[PDB]
Amino acid sequence: GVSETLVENFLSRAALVSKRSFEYKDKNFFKWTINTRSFVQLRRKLELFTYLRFDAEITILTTVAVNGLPDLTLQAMFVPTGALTPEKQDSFHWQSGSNASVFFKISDPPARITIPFMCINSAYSVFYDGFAGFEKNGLYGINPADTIGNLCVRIVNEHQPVGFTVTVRVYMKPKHIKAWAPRPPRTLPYMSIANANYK
Amino acid sequence: GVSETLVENFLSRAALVSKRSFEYKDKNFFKWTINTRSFVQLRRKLELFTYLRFDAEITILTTVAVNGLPDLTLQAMFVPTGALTPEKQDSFHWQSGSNASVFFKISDPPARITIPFMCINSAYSVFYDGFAGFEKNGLYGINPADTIGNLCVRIVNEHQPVGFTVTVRVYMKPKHIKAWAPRPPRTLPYMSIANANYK
Amino acid sequence: QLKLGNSAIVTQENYCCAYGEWPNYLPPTQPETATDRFYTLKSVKWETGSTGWWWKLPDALNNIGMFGQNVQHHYLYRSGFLIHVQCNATKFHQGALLVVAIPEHQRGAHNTNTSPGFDDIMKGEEGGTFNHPYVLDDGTSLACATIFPHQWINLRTNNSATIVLPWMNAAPMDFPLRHNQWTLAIIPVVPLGTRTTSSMVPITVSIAPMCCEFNGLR
Amino acid sequence: QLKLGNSAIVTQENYCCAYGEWPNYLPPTQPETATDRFYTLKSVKWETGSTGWWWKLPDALNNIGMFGQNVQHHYLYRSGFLIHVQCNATKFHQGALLVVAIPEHQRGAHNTNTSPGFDDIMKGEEGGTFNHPYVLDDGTSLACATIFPHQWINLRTNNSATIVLPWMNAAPMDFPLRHNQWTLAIIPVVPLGTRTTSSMVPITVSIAPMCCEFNGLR
Amino acid sequence: GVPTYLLPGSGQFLTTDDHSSAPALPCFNPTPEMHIPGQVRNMLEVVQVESMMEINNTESAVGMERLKVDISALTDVDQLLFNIPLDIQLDGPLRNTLVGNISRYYTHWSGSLEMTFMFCGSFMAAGKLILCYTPPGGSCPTTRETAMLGTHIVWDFGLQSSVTLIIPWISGSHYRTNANVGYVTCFMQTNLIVPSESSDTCSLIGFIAAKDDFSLRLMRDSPDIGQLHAAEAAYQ
Amino acid sequence: GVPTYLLPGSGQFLTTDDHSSAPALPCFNPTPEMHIPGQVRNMLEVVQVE
Amino acid sequence: GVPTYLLPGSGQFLTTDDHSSAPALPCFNPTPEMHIPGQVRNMLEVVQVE
Amino acid sequence: GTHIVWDFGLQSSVTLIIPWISGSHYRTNANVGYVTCFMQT
Repeated sequence: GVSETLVENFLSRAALVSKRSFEYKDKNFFKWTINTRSFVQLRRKLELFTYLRFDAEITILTTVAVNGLPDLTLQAMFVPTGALTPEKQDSFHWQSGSNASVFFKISDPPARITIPFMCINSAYSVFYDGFAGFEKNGLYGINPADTIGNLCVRIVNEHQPVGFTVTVRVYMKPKHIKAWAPRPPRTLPYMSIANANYK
Repeated sequence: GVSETLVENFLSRAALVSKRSFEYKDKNFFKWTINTRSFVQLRRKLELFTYLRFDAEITILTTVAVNGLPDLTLQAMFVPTGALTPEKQDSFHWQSGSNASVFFKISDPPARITIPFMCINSAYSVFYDGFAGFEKNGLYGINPADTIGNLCVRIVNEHQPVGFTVTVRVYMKPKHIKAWAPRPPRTLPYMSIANANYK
Repeated sequence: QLKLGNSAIVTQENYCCAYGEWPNYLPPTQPETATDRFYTLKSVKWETGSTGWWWKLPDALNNIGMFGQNVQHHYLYRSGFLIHVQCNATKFHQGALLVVAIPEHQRGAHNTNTSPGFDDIMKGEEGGTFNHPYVLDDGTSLACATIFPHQWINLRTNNSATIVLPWMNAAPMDFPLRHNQWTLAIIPVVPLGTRTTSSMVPITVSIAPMCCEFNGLR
Repeated sequence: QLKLGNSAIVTQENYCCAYGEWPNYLPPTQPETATDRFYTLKSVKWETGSTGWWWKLPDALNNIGMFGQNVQHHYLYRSGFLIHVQCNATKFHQGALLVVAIPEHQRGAHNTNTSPGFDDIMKGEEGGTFNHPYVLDDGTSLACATIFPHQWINLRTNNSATIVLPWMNAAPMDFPLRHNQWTLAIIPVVPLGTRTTSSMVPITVSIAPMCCEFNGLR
Repeated sequence: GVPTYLLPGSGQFLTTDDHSSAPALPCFNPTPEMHIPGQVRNMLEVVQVESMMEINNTESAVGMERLKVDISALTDVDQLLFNIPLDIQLDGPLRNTLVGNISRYYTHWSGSLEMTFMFCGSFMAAGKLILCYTPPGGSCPTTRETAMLGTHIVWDFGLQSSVTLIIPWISGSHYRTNANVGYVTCFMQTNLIVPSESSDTCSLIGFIAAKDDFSLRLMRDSPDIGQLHAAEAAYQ
Repeated sequence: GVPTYLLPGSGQFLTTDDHSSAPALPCFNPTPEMHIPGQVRNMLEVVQVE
Repeated sequence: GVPTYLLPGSGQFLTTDDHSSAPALPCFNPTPEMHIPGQVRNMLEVVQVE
Repeated sequence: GTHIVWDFGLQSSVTLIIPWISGSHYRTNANVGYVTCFMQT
């Protein structure tokens, strides 16, 4: 039983990290800034450590419901750090080749991409005891190198005369987890996703 | 013909173990506490022995009928012993990563998971000549370690304007069956799934 | 002669190693001369119309002696048993006992949906009595009850039966106060009979816990 | 005696190599006798009702001496630390310090959603004070804070604690003016106590930057 | 071509699978692995680190008053100090420890614990305590003479101000809803003897670590956290 | 890639099949096999008892 | 046949993939590789020019 | 205590070894124990 307590076996678990329902007739898509700070259950597992080095295995699961279910084609373009995120459903950045788009359907098995380790440094600073900006307006606890990127998902199809809600569940499973410098488990509840405020 | 009488060949048979039709518009899902005591045909085969050690190979088979058949996405999250079971279709426990969810569709081939051997002890006490609770209110014949878990199945989709019944057939096929201490076959009919009362 | 510890039995008229397993220790304290002794139970008045008797183990020995102390003071137990049942009849009594040791004998009540309580299961030194011995009081069949370890006391042939029970659990150690592994079931298949008297042949049960282990002393 | 560079400490009453790592150089300029010296901070007045003190590193040493010059003139730094905390009490004071060195101690404000500013984090030579030391001012637990490198100053037993911090970063070199790797957190778990006076036991913190590297001189 | 057929369980997203998937950015070399100190390869290394118990399990103990037990002239000759119900699962003295927060991610825990009680009085302060490991099964000792019978160790505090108290094998969630797997009680043995300059009130810090045989399995979610401001800023 | 084609009998749930399927809880070590007395490997051993 | 099952990420067009696909005109021999001067194998060779 | 359940089929006689006593070592010799026999069946 000493092998289930491996940090590989402790953290590599495809937990839900993003869930947003967008209508179709953010305007009719959604972008999700890839952080581990979204849900309180995976965050407290990852706030057990200080430095993490993991490849995320993002599995985009798209459901659909009207108001016959249509068979759509979706795009799940991953906008990395530095590249620009789309502001519209039909913007030019969806056509950008150098971003890692993946084209899938609702009726397919869920799309699955392995986002690599994309920090500038050798590990993700889960807790950063510093400041990003070089002035005093820079936010605390935000490493400039911690940014995974942006997962931008739209419907490739044109406008259809049916109005229908598209709910997208994004499942992240960290891979090849190397973890450094364990921390105490956080006992008090969270107050924001940006910082470690307590009540 | 001495090989078909092997206990591996005698018990590894994907018999129906659960069948519940839930509506969609337990409230609009179903959980099934995984026991072998459900149907009288597989139970009498497994009450031939005292101690069983089997991996269950659960095959969730979902049909659908209205009142065009919609193409839904289902979840078949296995809640083990100790973890919490959902009480609603949209509860937080469906999003819990550490539970073994599997996401499948109606139009796919049936979802199939191999639940491992999950007793605390070295075999499942099919008949437990003891008491679970430490007071005299504890029930007889219920091993605290015999609990497989809970198979909780919902429809991942949001509300759809059609009203339709979803019938789910769960097929369990024990695997790697090691069986100890055979018993007489039960001749009198059952009276309850919890105990061995006779009439 | 069966002498274990201080209690001896000078038995005067054949082991059944139950499932072929001789009881050994766990590969904990090991009382080897304090508890390894024949806790001879009370002899049961076997008339003609007697249905049977059952002693769940170690429920039969939770109140008796050094093993009875080491149940109500320790927390877990690991111990095989050696049951010597002797049914001392003359050459004029007839009958047949299925002295069968049923592992995990989850009993069932008759004609109700309610499970049997603590009072209906954990009898102790007084033992139990089969309400319906044809179905072993668990809905099964007495006719197939020889699948368990058993010896026959056919009073034509023998008066005794010796069953050597191993540690029969999925767990390595278990509760003595809650769980009962075995069940010595003595069921008269062919009832007692003699014309001159409605006779009695008392059936002496002597249960020696072999290779006792214990843990958790309070 | 702890003599590094020109500053010496004649300490008169046990290393904790933090995460088992002795600080080495990067496999840049290397000031080996200019900065590798004990920048003894101001001793803190430890009363009974004191909650704790925290010194973020190298924020505590950005204004002090040759290391303070080489922060405000260079751009990157690579330097382990050697913190010698000494809490000079008599044989009549009682108490216990968790002298713990927390890497990447991202603090949290109490009862607001606003992040802590530059003023609430980058204190310097004056150091900080735990507003809620039971939760380390980051929502975690003091009870589990021994998962970090730490030594106990139990005034019954010892008055000193020596923690040898390595280079703790994902990056090979980082900002001294913006980023603070470690945080020397001294928290009195058992408070100070003596009946005759509401006494003070001043806690001297001496932080020697081991194996300084620097780059980017303007 | 290669004649194939789809099995049941095809096109399913099983969340606990381990399949090599297509990387989003191939031919992208990440930052190389630098030797960062203190790699945790195994969560048992987090658990085996000692961590303070909340051995003041009384009412109106707010914050850091839970981590210490005041002993003084108020404590009688053989009265009581604390009992520690060995319930990693339940809300007690072991809930907010490293052994009691990592093992709330895991259902079955099976191994030897290791308590450590550090005395935090003055150097002149002498006196005896009596630490009593109590197994699972019966009543908790209320008098000191009842505590004389089980496992235990009379602890004077002169030279040795710390006691390693090896709790034996437990196997944890093996008996039942984890109710009670025993106690560690401490009574006053003699009295607390401080001079006229030391404080009349001393204190005890209790640690707990798991030993190297501590095993853990069947991962679940922790019930500790549960319910954010600017939570939708990731979608903005 | 590997050029494949679906046979007849694809995507069927045949109840008597024996195919290795994806375990729900991998990297979960079950309770080890302890020597419980009286293992029945073969149902003829049940039948040959009188 | 060979018993297979579809993974997640099946039937997706990931734009950065590298899979050998069916050529539109097989058994068509292109123009052979002639030594044209100044092959750039690596974009750093473009950058290192002043 | 010490004892031995004695059926009477074949063995109609029981040697019962009383252990070491030392006799007039405890006190007027009052009571140095008993050998009791009850009915079993």
